[PDB]
Amino acid sequence: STGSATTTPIDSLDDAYITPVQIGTPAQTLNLDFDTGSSDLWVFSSETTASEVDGQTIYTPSKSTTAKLLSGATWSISYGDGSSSSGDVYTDTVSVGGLTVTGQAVESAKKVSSSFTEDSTIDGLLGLAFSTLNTVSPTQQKTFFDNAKASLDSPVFTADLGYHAPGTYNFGFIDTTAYTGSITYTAVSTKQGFWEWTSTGYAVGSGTFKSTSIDGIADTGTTLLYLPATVVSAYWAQVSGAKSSSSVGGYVFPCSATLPSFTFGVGSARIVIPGDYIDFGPISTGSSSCFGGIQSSAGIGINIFGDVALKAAFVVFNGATTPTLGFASK
Repeated sequence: STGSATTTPIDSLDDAYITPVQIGTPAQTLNLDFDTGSSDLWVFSSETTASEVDGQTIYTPSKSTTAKLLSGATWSISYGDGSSSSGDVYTDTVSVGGLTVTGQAVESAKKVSSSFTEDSTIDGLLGLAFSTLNTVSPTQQKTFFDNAKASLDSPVFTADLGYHAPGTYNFGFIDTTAYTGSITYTAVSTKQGFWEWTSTGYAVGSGTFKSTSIDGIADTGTTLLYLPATVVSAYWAQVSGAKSSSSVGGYVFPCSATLPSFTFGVGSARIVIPGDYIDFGPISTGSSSCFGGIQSSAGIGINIFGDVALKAAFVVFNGATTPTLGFASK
């Protein structure tokens, strides 16, 4: 089997992307944030504290003839941005772009933190990291991909995120029309439960390439590119008027400035992030100070190849017995 679904930015900055997911019978369609950095499929629901729901579409398991309580199961997750959610669990039929999993754990939120309430466009998350990170207790649950894997034509999914435009998540096949050149594959460590890999270096604009190992995660659920402070400083030093602002919480730059591209290494291959992808607009409405899309990972504890980086590539998440990651230009 295969599946193919369009993923759409939630706003004009590509702050996140939402993908429609059918849950239950008859289908209830929710727009979920596909997150290769976590492993829980959780949704706003009829069980979510009323004061914490503000515009989201909810899953109502009582209206689904295929929903079954996963008795005794609870879940609770916290994300890198300090947001969180928790609740109980049902199993139900979940379909993404024509690909159906029966008996998928659908984690129903009883509580969500303010960041989720305040984002009316995201109805929940669909985790695509390794199932070892799943938070369901007492019985850890499998991701949608893990459940689908054996049925897929090939045990892979791909992320083709758009810049200020829709893109595509495919399951079970590689669309050879969706990228240019070849796909370069690189080793993955699953030891922390992430799609963790090692970039071979970087360049800033037309500058020479610096060969250096950068360990990080491919994370569709993180907006920006977070890299070591040395790398980030080298980038912003090439932008007139750029500075790191402790009050704002990262590098900012005047919008009158031209942003150089940023290149990262995948083996001997190179992915070029255009300068425009690194502009996240005014820090506040009307401000002349713009927020940068490359920021320091210092104090996160891991480097994160978030959407800024991934949307410059066609990315293969290869879930073969030994997982690997593939990157192509597009």
